[PDB]
Amino acid sequence: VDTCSLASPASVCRTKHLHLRCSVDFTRRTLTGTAALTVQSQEDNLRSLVLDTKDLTIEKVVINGQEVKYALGERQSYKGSPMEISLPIALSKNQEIVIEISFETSPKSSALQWLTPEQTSGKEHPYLFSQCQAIHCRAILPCQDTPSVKLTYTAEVSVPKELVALMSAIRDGETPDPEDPSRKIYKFIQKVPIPCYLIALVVGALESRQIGPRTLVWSEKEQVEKSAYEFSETESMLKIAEDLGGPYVWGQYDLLVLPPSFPYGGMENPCLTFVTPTLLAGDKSLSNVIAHEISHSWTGNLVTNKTWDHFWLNEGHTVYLERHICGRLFGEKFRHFNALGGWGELQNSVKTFGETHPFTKLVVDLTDIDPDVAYSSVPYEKGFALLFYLEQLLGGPEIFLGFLKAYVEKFSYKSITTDDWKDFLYSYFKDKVDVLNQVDWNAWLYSPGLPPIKPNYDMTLTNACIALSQRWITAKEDDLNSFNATDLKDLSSHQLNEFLAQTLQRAPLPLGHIKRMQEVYNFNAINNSEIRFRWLRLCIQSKWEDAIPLALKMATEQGRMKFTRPLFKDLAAFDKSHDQAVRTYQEHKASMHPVTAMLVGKDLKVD
Ligand SMILES: [Yb+3]
Ligand SMILES: [Yb+3]
Ligand SMILES: [Yb+3]
Ligand SMILES: [Yb+3]
Ligand SMILES: [Yb+3]
Ligand SMILES: [Yb+3]
Ligand SMILES: [Zn+2]
Repeated sequence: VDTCSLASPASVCRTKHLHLRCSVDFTRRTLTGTAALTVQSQEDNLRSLVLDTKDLTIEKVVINGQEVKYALGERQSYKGSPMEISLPIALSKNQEIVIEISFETSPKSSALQWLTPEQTSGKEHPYLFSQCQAIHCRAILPCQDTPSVKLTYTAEVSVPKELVALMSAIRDGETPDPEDPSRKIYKFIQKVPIPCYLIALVVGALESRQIGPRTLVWSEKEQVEKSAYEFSETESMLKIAEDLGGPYVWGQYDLLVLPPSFPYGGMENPCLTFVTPTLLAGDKSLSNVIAHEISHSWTGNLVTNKTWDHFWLNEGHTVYLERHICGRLFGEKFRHFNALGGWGELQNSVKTFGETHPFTKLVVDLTDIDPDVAYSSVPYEKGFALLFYLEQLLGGPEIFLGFLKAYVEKFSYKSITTDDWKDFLYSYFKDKVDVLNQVDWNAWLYSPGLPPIKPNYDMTLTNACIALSQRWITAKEDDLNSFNATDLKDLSSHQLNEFLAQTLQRAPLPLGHIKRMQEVYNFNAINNSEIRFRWLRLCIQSKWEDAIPLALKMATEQGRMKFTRPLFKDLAAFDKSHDQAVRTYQEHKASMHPVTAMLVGKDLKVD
């Protein structure tokens, strides 16, 4: 059973299809319409069922032309309120009915952010975007809000005609709204069965540019040109991924480049990947995020975690695939560079939560825990570390990629657990059961902290990063004028980034060191969001007062949680900026993304 869901489980009934008819109301900040759910009974004599909801207003439920009885339980925090629906007649096993629920979302739906015109690039129009992973789809529409159920869907969305609607689906046309001359209806169809967390909607002043045979980039006009360039390697990445995982089954692969308050680096919404505009470095160096989202078209979207306890299946395999894409593009030495950097990130998150903290476990029991609170890089990097370790244990990347593709085929269109994965691992590698049996599975899977064994990493591209970092860390005052802009001359931006990551792990540095570093390297002027992020953290943790406005500015002028949360935490920990940080959070809170606002509030202990 999915302990994050209050709905009837898949053993009871299964949603097979959703038809959403809705209208996006910017004045009231509500989605209004009808969710028609085709539900199939898995049990004899089924007379009722329960759906997840969250701050939804139910207008009426209709099954076969007649309204039926329903009730809503008490709100269980982030889990929302269970909705019990009495069926007009009892269903046999495998029998299907269509349940048509009329509803309105609340303006505070945790799935949605409503932007005023001033919160956009163009400043003339409002903007709406959704984000359902993990369990926010219930805040959009009634559903079995669990990844253990997969459904196709169709949608018709009415919006002000000056705007554009897009969804995680194939575009299926547009018409004027028959009921409203100032609106348009955009139609969508998703023919591949998906978990409902992959449902997504955006509505705004969007423009499109074609950058591949199956890829348009969508954004506000201000960001389109930069985006087309930044993500120009998307189709090449797509093709590599198809080599690694088998055919792309989803048809289109479009990119949506959101406004700055989008909470994630990317979200793998099918047919339409969402991405932060903070990826726009100007040199494509952050496009590994694109590789990542692309990889999810197999690991996650095709093979899906059955519950969020097994989220590492989604993220670990995807990062594994992601780094293989980067490796094929730029070389095995680079794959190792990124992999080693991943381990560095794992070190960090483990130090942040603490080595006994439950959230550093690979498999986590999320019964009474908000997935948003448990979210971290642990499932990504401990997950990857496990797979990278197995690769080396079992004969190398060629052999382990054989397993990956077999795994994807085996479980395509299915929802699985960590046990299903490991069972298949053993079945695939049945000839090496004796090596597999030497693995500390219980430590790897269920113990907190760093994993029991570190993989082997090629150091070639990381050495120059380490050397420069160690020079700065061991440098005394009379060494400072020995640093020179020429230190950076033969370093890629990745290497710059890794140098800053290495140095940050040893923060703080003396104020004098930090001030010299700005003098000779001028990271203040760097556009790269990752680099600027680590630099500003280094500055704030080194107590440089001058950096406070820049840090506050980055934390608030964009909203990627990866950046906004640690910057706010760093600012709150620095006495000179503490009250300023908390004050800035509270002035911006109402205009922040709902999830981000919640996490930062918790991070700063503002209640
Ligand atoms: Yb039953
Ligand atoms: Yb029966
Ligand atoms: Yb304003
Ligand atoms: Yb069509
Ligand atoms: Yb098993
Ligand atoms: Yb010296
Ligand atoms: Zn991912």
